[PDB]
Amino acid sequence: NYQPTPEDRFTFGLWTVGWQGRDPFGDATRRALDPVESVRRLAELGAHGVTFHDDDLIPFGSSDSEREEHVKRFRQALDDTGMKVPMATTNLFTHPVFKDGGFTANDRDVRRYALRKTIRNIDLAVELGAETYVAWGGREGAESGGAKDVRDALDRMKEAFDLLGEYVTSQGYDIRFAIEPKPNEPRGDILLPTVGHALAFIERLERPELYGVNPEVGHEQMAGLNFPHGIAQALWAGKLFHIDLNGQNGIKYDQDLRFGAGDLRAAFWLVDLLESAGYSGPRHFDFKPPRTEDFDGVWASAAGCMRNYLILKERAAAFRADPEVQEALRASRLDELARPTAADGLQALLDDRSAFEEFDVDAAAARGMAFERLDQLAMDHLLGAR
Amino acid sequence: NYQPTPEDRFTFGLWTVGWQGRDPFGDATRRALDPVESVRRLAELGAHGVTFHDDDLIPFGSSDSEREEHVKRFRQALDDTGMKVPMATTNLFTHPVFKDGGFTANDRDVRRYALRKTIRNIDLAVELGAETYVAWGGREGAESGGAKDVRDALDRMKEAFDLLGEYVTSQGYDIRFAIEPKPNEPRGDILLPTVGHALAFIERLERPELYGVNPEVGHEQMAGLNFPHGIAQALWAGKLFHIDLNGQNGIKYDQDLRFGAGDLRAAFWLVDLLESAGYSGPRHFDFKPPRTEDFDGVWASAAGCMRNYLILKERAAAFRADPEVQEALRASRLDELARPTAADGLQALLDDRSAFEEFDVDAAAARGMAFERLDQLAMDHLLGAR
Amino acid sequence: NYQPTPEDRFTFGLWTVGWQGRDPFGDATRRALDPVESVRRLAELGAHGVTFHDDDLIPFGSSDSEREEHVKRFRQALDDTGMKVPMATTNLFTHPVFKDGGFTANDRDVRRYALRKTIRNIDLAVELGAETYVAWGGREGAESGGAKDVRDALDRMKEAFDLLGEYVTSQGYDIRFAIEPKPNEPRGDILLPTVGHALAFIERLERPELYGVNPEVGHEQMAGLNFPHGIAQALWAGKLFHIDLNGQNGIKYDQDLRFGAGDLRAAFWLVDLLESAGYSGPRHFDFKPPRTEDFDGVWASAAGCMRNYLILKERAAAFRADPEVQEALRASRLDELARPTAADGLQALLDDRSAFEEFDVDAAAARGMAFERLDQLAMDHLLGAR
Amino acid sequence: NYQPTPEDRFTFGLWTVGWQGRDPFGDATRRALDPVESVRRLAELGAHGVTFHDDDLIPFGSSDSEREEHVKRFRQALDDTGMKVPMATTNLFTHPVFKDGGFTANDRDVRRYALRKTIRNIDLAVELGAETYVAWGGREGAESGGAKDVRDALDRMKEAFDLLGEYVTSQGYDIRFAIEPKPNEPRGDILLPTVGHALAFIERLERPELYGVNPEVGHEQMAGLNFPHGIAQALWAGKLFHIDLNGQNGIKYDQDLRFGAGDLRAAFWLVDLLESAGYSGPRHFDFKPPRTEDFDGVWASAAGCMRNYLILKERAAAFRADPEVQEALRASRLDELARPTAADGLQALLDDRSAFEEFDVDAAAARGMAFERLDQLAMDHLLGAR
Ligand SMILES: [Co+2]
Ligand SMILES: [Co+2]
Ligand SMILES: [Co+2]
Ligand SMILES: [Co+2]
Ligand SMILES: [Co+2]
Ligand SMILES: [Co+2]
Ligand SMILES: [Co+2]
Ligand SMILES: [Co+2]
Repeated sequence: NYQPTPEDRFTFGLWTVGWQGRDPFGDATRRALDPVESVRRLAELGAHGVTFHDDDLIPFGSSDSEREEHVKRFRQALDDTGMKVPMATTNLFTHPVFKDGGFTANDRDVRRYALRKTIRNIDLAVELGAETYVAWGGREGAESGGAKDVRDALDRMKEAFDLLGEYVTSQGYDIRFAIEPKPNEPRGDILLPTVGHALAFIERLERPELYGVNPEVGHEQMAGLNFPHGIAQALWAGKLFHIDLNGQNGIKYDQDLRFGAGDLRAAFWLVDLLESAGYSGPRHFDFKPPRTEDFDGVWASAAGCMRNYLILKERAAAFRADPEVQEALRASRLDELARPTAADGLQALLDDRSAFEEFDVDAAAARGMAFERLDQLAMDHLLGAR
Repeated sequence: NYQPTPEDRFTFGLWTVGWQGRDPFGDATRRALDPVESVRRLAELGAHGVTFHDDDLIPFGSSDSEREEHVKRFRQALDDTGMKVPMATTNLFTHPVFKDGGFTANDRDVRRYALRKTIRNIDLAVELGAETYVAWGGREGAESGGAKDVRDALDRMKEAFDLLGEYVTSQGYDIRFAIEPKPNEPRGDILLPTVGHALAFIERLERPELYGVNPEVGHEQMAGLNFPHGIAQALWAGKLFHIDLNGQNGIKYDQDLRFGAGDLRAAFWLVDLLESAGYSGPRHFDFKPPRTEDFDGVWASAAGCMRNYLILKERAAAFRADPEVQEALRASRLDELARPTAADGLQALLDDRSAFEEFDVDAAAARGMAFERLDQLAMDHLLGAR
Repeated sequence: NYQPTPEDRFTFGLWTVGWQGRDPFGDATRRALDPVESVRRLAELGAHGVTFHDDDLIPFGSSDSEREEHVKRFRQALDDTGMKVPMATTNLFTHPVFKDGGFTANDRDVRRYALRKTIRNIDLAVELGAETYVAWGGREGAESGGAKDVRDALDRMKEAFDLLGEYVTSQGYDIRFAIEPKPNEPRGDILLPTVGHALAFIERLERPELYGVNPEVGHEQMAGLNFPHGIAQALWAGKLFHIDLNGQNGIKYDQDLRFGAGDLRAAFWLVDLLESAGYSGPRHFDFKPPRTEDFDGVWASAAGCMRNYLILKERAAAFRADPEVQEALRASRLDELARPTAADGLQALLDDRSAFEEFDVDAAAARGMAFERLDQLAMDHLLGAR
Repeated sequence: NYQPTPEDRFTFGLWTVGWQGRDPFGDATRRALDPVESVRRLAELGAHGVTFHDDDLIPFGSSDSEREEHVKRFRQALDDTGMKVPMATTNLFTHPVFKDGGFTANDRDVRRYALRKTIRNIDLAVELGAETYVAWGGREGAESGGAKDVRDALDRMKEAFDLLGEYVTSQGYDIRFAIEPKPNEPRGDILLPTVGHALAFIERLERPELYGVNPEVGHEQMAGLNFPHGIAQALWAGKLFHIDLNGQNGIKYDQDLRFGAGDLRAAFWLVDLLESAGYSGPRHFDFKPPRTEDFDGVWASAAGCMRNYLILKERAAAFRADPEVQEALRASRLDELARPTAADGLQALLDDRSAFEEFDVDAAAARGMAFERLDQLAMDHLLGAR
């Protein structure tokens, strides 16, 4: 079962199924895919849409006539299949000119070029219907301490994002930005390394309402963080504008495994939170079919991303709907966690002897939280062992 | 040389040199220290002051007469030595009542008690002259996904911090709060796990100006992050209200080694940034003399925290003052990083053919950043090998 | 379903369900358990047996009459329940005398005492029927580089293990040793940090046949390693004498979560390998019910260790027995991996033009490994989604 | 000062200074270097020699006449400069045919080809005077659990190494093998992930004396391990046949920073151990000048590898020679660590009441180890702050 359809809003980057398998130690293992063929294959699997970097759709250095033809073929494939383009982004990391950054390159001419390259692709993104424009500053950072003054780099990164907000406002575009954190790789340390740092940075932009985050499962896990907890803080802040789904085994190079691989229980709690919270954005996969695979394995890996999301969605819904789980959640006081601490106000709390002088600390300490019984009901639901 | 004096503003927690050596697998290796003796010994070493949790100064469950006598003896030791108390904090983690949290415990009665316990110690902190009140929510978090809804927990954590801000405002106190992130330990994941998450959270409090961060070297390193980069983002945001200095070897349990141990080059770049930025707060050590040590080793370890800061301060100042380093920083375009990208404005950037149509991308890509020569001058300065 | 019975050979340490909840930052949350009560409760859950450190069964410093009474009560509980004692071990880590090690303490008198304490408990272990005697050198190591010369420490560690082998041989005992690696915690680095280092060390003991490894899920995961791969290398070497089962979330402090928690897919592949290989030793749990729990939560957490093993055993058996998986394993050439590379011999390989001069490297490179389809069949079996 | 000369035995791989800067997310930033030019530039810096993979010296797929000309030009550069070739190795990782491994590929034809490719380059290595032949099985491993049965893969890896030992013995060559562990990257988990696993594996080869390890600083640090401790265990086993020197910041992708970068104190203790132990092999750098650099930065980064080794060699020698350090080492009982525990024998230990019945455990526990004073003397020596 678990068959995706376009109504599930699953999307994939052209660069995901199109990854040719080159890595730090290895040459390509697959031929390049035409974006037209990836749109057709993904639609056959039940995807809703695709996303692109500028340079995935239009080879870098293309003439205007070449650009127009690449976009015309791609639009025909979208129209032939009903696929959408909800998100686009800029490649500010592959070309050697970006070796020290795009928006925070030490060279000022490079920073200006990075902005012009981004702006040209925002116009194209809006042409193709994108609602979200992602920015992953993979080259922003350093391998050594003297190379990059981070307060000056954050001043340049704020100027860049502010200028992009002024551009979209000036054009009357509805598109919003989603900043994608990553802690390292390819730079030794990347600026805005986690969801928290990106959220904090956005609050200092001139028009914060135009910007949110695009967290990626594997990126937060490369810092050993809890990805569902970081998504909860982004939702709490109203800033989950987009999300990248994949798998990662803890603290390593960015593996980009299919979604559901890597930390399976974290995938379960992530789906439980997105579905509980009513997240309505695309369920986007930023993954790489392993370079061991041929094209049949590429499409099997892409299909597995969607299948795993739909299995986990069913099991998380059954967990939350089970009367036995609902009783366990009240036994563990999840209902009390959702009640205000002191709606009575500060003076009432200060005058409340039950909160201090007559609080029986030992009786409260003795009360078990019952978290292990609750977690084994969660395990039983995930494994289909109820 | 490298002799600290009280003018260097070095401070230590009572619980640092007073740690008796109990760990997950081991009993105490040292007897308890009277706070009066730790104040006298630290002052002899050249410290400026000390800090405390409530329960380090006044044993938990003390009567009012016992509380008054503990505080009177401590005040006499401060007066005898000239030591200050710049910071205090609450212990919301040791007693079993806090096993699921203080401010975000699922039990509402526990959350109210945690607030009352904190408020009682804010009054004492102000009595003793503290300017900063730290909050390390070490028990806020979870070992399992169903135990803690993080959006509800952040709602409780905001209510708690807002009530503390209303209390200090109502009393006319000048004290400010500093939230201390940690990614895990003792909980499997701790809420507000990094400097970024704490900065983002503060922006949603009702009176954000009252709150900053108290980052700790080892805590950000437990997530594999670059501690100088996170301090730069806190400085950029105007939120470095306090800092905890120690050593850590990467991604492990919290080691709390003396400052300068663990990642030595990160200690160098940290001191370079604090001194360059003119940070004026205490240089506070939150460390543990290893449990292998006797009391002579406790004081040698405390002395080493201050010595290492002063050696690194000298070498970072010599690096920044060296004409050869200043020329290397211009060769690596650190001066251009500090210039605005587009003070000419968005329309001028859009009309600038030198930023796109006539930008020679290959000539810019060919220009080396000269970062390795700059970093080996930094290495040579740190090692005294110029 | 998934009800364990003593025939499943599940065992637990007294110190697991008996953990009182003390951690680096927290006091006990549960009262001490009498070993007699833990034997009765574990037997009711379907355990096969229990294991102990000397000091869990006989308080440190007990008189001979106290020792005899503790052992007599424990033996009565074993006889009343039918529980076994397959393994015992020494506590060479809690008492402050072991602050720098037992067998590799810098103090020679401490090393001799550690050996005498171990030998006294080997005699008791044999009295109680244990076949395996574990040694976890949690204090062997260092926080600083000058404190511990590791070649001298390995010379002391080999002398200690050789003397223990001479003792068991001299007594005619059948018991064998199992060395338990851990990479860090409580020492900053622990000697013999992984399964590989322990296996390599054993090959240099005088009677290597007497020693194997007791790997623990969470310990290898604290180094970011693949626990099933390390168990495969221990099985390949004939050295898996015992195993400790629990859960861990990657690279952190040792969490000791119940088995099946932490890395669930690694738990699946571990059970698949132990069952495929016909491992016949105890399935021992070295875990800690979280300190949030009361005693009801302790027994629920212990029950969950066994339940998760039995669910994973069923799903791994169904995976290996499924004709569709067997066809996928041949499509991925798992059958060819198990065939000798060159049973024809070196000269035949050198003379084989199909291995070099006429090997079509591009045709072989083009053949996909089909690993993603195989892994999604594994995912579907684990989740009960076939 | 700190000028290297060929007598310091510093060597570099052609692929180190020749790295063109391609990474998972980026195109080359530097042109290819002719090996003749790298030999000349490295000799000018004071290197002793160079090392190569087959495919660095002879492009893959070269004809015999092309092979002969590449080798003739390289030999002329060695003769012109006096540079040596102490080590060579095979590239069994770049070409797509090795996407699932060389020696442990699931495809048997690939395993046979990997052996033939290795054997052809052993002959060339011996022609050029190499004493050590490295094997880094970077493709041996898996991203998923069903793809690779590790006991079958270890059987194939032992067959491969045994056949290589039979080949060198049959030819009467003096060359020895050095197996290079790495825990992950490019495979999700690599087989023989650490020094310990490689040492353990070697003991099961048919002629173990022909094989040792080639540990790399950054590889063991990618598992969070202590690299000096792993080198000490390799020295203890008599198996340090070669070593790769570089820098790494903990648990991340393999950074290959210049030696002395990354964990500086670990670099200090490594040099102290190699020099103390009288290691006589090459001091080989396996590093990558960052892709931010031009060729001037490549040679500055290479020069910095050698400079940092020579600074650390001076400071470690001064530490060990300082009478104050020698007194601190006796205060910390490093002398007692080097004395046998029980040269009196097992029966004497059993009859020694001073080892048990009359051992004053509390007096021994009270004695501090004085490790912090010793470590701050080490810090002071490293920083030139005595
Ligand atoms: Co990624
Ligand atoms: Co992404
Ligand atoms: Co800490
Ligand atoms: Co702290
Ligand atoms: Co453990
Ligand atoms: Co264990
Ligand atoms: Co490397
Ligand atoms: Co290497």
